[PDB]
Amino acid sequence: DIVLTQSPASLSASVGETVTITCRASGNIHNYLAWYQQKQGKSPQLLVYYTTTLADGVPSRFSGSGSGTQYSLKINSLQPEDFGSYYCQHFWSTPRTFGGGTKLEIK
Amino acid sequence: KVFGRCELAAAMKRHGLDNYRGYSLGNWVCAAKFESNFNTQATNRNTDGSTDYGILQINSRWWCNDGRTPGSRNLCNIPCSALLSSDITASVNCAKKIVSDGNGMNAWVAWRNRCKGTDVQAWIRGCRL
Amino acid sequence: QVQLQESGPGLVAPSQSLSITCTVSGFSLTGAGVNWVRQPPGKGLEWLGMIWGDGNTDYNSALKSRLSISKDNSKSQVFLKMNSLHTDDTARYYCARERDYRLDYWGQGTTLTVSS
Repeated sequence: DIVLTQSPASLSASVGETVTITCRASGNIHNYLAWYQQKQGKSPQLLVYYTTTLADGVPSRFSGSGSGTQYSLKINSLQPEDFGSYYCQHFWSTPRTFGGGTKLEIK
Repeated sequence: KVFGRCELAAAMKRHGLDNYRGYSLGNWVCAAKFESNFNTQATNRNTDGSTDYGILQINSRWWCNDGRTPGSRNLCNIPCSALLSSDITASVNCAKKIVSDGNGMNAWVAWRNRCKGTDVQAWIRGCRL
Repeated sequence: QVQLQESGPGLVAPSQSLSITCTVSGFSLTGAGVNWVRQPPGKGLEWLGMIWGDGNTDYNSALKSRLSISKDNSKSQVFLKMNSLHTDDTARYYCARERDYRLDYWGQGTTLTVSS
């Protein structure tokens, strides 16, 4: 199956900082990669799909990029409500898999 | 001209349909399969003066003028015979005009009934882009 | 309004077969796929399988032989059934709508605990 290696496991940052989370696919997923935000005690929430497309309602401070096998989620001027966990998921054929998650926390 | 699935995909991607209005590429290839079975010459008369033309079957009463359909709107400001070519350009441009949003592929009942909800990506897997 | 709500047993012994329900609303089960995902206590997301709008199903390679997903388009319900339960199956179970290769709407999840 295509496995996704996400890093880093945790990140401590301050409000106003820019961070970057990466997910590397074990095989070409041809841009079929989504990113989700999960806040403490809530269910996952779609942020970005097809590598760079923002979900409706999602702020422009989020942007994704990559091709072939390395994908990144960049958050610019991170705000108080951006803290939580972040996961990537590929949609190239089946079975689908998730990245192991990144915990973004307050510095 | 009858296209191959991969060749039709590559042409569609080259023209900006991949993820246009959020619709992944396989949708467009699946729509073409069901609407004209990948045939640029396809045509189909309706129980009203209108006829659907080409690879994506564009209607004559609303999108292209065939100078024979009663009440033609010609919203793609193009002659229906232009849509019957081997170069998909004119057909891709009018479809881009038709799909004004994330629900716009409903403009094709075949896509809505035969593609939507299924693994449309199966149509482009194994294709060189 | 797209809504997905899970319902389940809460606690089960390995000696039982687990069934969880996902009741959706606001959209048709014929035009969208529904995925099943779980998240062990303090762990990450794990994909279990899915059922397409056409009724075809796909499963997690390791869990395939213990899972069975089906649905009733008239009742607007999708089901996940699972046997050979282990303590490792303890987790929060989610069903999510797939719209063109992205899980855009998620259920709130049901928590399951596998006893002894």
